[PDB]
Amino acid sequence: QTSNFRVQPTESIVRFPNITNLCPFDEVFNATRFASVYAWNRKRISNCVADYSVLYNFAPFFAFKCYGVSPTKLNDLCFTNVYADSFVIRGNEVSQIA
Amino acid sequence: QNVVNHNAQALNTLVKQLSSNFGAISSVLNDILSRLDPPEAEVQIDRLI
Amino acid sequence: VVVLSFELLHAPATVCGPKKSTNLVKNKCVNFNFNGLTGTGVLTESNKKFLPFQQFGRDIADTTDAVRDPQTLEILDITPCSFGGVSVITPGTNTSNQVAVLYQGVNCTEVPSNVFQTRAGCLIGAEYVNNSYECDIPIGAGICASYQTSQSIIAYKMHLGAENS
Amino acid sequence: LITRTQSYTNSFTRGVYYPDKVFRSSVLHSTQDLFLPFFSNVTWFHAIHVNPVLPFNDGVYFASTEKSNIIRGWIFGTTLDSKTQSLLIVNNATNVVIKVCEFQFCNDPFLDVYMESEFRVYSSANNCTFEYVSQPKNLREFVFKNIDGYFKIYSKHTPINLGRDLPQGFSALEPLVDLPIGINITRFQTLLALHAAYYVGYLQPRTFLLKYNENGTITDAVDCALDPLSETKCTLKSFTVEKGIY
Ligand SMILES: *[C@@H]1O[C@H](CO)[C@@H](O[C@@H]2O[C@H](CO)[C@@H](O)[C@H](O)[C@H]2NC(C)=O)[C@H](O)[C@H]1NC(C)=O
Ligand SMILES: *[C@@H]1O[C@H](CO)[C@@H](O)[C@H](O)[C@H]1NC(C)=O
Repeated sequence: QTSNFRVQPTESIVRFPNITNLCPFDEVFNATRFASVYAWNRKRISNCVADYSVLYNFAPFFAFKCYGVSPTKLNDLCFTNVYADSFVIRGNEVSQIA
Repeated sequence: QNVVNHNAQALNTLVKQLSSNFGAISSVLNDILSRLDPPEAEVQIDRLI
Repeated sequence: VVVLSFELLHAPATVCGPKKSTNLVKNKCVNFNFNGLTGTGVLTESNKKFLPFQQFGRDIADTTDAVRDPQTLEILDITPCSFGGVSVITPGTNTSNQVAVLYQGVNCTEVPSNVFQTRAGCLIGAEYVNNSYECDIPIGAGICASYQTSQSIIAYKMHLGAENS
Repeated sequence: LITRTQSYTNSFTRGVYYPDKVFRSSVLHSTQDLFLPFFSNVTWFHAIHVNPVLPFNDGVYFASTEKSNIIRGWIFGTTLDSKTQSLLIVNNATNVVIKVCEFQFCNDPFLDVYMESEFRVYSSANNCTFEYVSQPKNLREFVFKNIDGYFKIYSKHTPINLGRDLPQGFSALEPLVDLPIGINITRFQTLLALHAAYYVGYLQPRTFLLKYNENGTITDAVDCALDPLSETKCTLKSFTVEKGIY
């Protein structure tokens, strides 16, 4: 008795249930009018599936910065809840939001 | 019949020790590889070994 | 301006990203991950019938042997992939450098020339004659091997002894 | 105005539920979980309208045999005040609504029927965290449990004959729903609809030996800590024992 033999795997399979019940990011990014800074809005988002890729349709061009997280590995994480604060400021006060 | 039973029993025991933490984080080894860093993984692997 | 705040509180995580799934392949030795259940083997069609809330099946030894596919709600049997011992049979280097190989406990069709299927396993490199002799090199389940005429490794059935009446 | 009166009765080996989601075939399996012990003393309540709250600890077994439309749901909480979160469940002929909020519950709540109004159950709602909507003689049994921030409900409906409630026999409760609420539960109450009797028992840590048939259904069980005879069956891992000393 000299050797041992085992066949090796050749492929990888991952199976998960269907994707549905998407989070309402479209309502926040596209609406009638954004709130007024002193009186801003806070929306609580929970119990849904969030895909941070459809964002680019609603024009996040001028600025996109992410503290504490990574813009790519966002949908790879799970959180208890997420908030969305939206308002309107002048084009020169954006630097103050940090 | 007795002889046969004895042999069978032994085999089952040898299987059941596989699904045991043995004082480690978990019995599954691949999870210990995935979650943990090489410094702390070695002691767990040695413990299971 | 939109500001997003991510919170990890002490509660079950109910906001996650999408989890993509690949296709389903059968009759192959593959690694699989069914809804968090990770393993490897061969997936075949099952005849079992789970209850509507049950997701996978375990054996008497507490090993997973069946699984339900999350998208199409069918049952699949999980089977371990082939493994075994490899033994080498020789006439002795004083006689020849030819050898035969035994694969213990596998079919000759499972990814292993004269090939022969026995009860012990798959035998490669030997010729299976009929007429019997005394056992020379035991193989198992009544099969023995020898070096006979030109000269080659042959396999045969064990012969108990001369008939008398 | 509702008045409640208590009496006592016997469990008779009821309250068994599937603890896992694993299919098993013709196997005896030993588990350790929160169960209702065999032959225990459970409380029988008679509510009449011509009601203090109940404690919640390590889960509750609830049973009823009313001809429906009288009992509608339950209230779960820890203070039943505006300063703590509370869970509310109401059933109608069409749907089931589960909500966790910061309620200001009234003493002796009930549903008013004239349209079904909820101005006699609470006064304010305040912050609401989780909401869920789904689908809605005879004996109906429920098991309520709360572990690691998950609220689990098991249920079963059984057509019963004779005139005895909680009859003799075996029936296992399938999982009904699991809710990720992550709140604290210490007390609970029952809701009535006005234009009732029920059974309450408490769960305890316990080890059981369950029997699965070839179709994957639980058919019988053994409680280890009941009798010396039932402990031998669990050391031997078998439902029959032969003559001797163990
Ligand atoms: C997940 O989505 C797939 C389609 O992408 C569903 O498969 C279809 O299901 C419908 C159900 O009405 C059938 O009529 C189709 O014939 C199916 N098509 C295929 C290609 O399978 C699947 O049912 C969804 N998952 C669940 C659990 O419903
Ligand atoms: C045994 O003899 C038969 C002839 O009847 C032959 O067909 C068979 O191959 C023989 N077995 C061997 C050679 O192992």
